[PDB]
This record gives sequence, C-alpha cells and structure tokens, in this order.
Amino acid sequence: LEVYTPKEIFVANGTQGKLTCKFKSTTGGLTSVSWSFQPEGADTTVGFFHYSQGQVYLGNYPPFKDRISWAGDLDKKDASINIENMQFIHNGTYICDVKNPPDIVGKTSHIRLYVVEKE
Repeated sequence: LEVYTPKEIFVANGTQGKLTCKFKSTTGGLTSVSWSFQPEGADTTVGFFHYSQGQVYLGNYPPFKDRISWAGDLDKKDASINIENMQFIHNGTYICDVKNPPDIVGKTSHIRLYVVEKE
C-alpha cells in the first residue's frame, strides 16, 4: 500500500477544493478512507470524513457542514473528496488515511491547503 496526495493545493476562496488522493494496492471491500483536518496554527486535528462499503460517514466540524462530498472510486483506487465554497477558515493541513486489508495499520498522506483571494 502506498498513498499519494499533492503536497500543496491552492484554492480560490468561494470555489470548490478537490482533495486528490491516489493509492496503490493489490480493491474496495475491506478498504476504507478517512480524511482529517489540522487548522493552520493549531496542534490538534479533526476527523471529519470516513468511507467504507459504499457509505459516507461525516464528523461534526461546523466549518465543514454541508460542504463535504465523496469524490473517489475505490475500484479506481481514488480516495478523493470535494469541499464546497472554501474559505479562509479551511486553511490548514488535510490528512488522508487509507486502510486496505491486509496492511498492518494503513498509510497516510498530507495536503497543505492554501485558500487564496479570488479577487
């Protein structure tokens, strides 16, 4: 198992952010995806999205309410999510955690997401 995300993305504020994740494995069924957020300048992280067995599970982080959608396809080894109407409160590091049985405990990749003035 190997997990890729871009190192950085820049998103114009008010537009949709695409958090790309691609992985390699020998998929679907037991495989799961979690995404977490570390707000810039905090040392804590919020888990806010989880996907297994065709079902989306959403954490309660008010900045992400009504913004998070699954954009992946496990068969295509894509674990991406979209984030609507991105604003400066969404600046920080996004962390994708992919578990594929069998792997010992899974793998993670980080995106530093910079929201940028659309003006």
